[PDB]
Amino acid sequence: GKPSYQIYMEIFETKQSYDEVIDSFICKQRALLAKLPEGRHDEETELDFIYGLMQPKYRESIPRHEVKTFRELLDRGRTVERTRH
Amino acid sequence: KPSYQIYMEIFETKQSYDEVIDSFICKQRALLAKLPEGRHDEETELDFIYGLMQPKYRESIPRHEVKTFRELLDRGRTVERTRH
Repeated sequence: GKPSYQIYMEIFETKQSYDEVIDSFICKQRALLAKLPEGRHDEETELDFIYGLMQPKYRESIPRHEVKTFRELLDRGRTVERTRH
Repeated sequence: KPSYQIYMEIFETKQSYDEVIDSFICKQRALLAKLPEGRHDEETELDFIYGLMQPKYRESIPRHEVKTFRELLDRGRTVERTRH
């Protein structure tokens, strides 16, 4: 297969692209996060991993400290995308 | 210190060419410790940084053969002593 350490390398090499939507990015990251050992990380941690990997428009507009879940994060990210076409 | 920036630093800080294992692990353990106490076990902290090492350490030290940083330092010193 593929060992935990290589997954972390993939997670942190998988940054959001300049035209990639938040729904796409979180799907991608959550799939990798699921290849990790079941029970290791809570959602707060999984959010910490990836928050800095989002594209700049989302980090400027969505303070990490205002989000507690992937649902809360997706909702604001879609909100971000729906205001600039 | 916001956990997500620490993680971004951890994985932005790969071991450089000719940087010895003590130098690299020092650096990372400093970052690993800025995280909330108790979040990660040592098995996880090794997984974080293991892929960040240079090829000679990974080529010679299988991740599955170390359980602690001390075991990692000891083999990493051995790798460096093979060329001294």
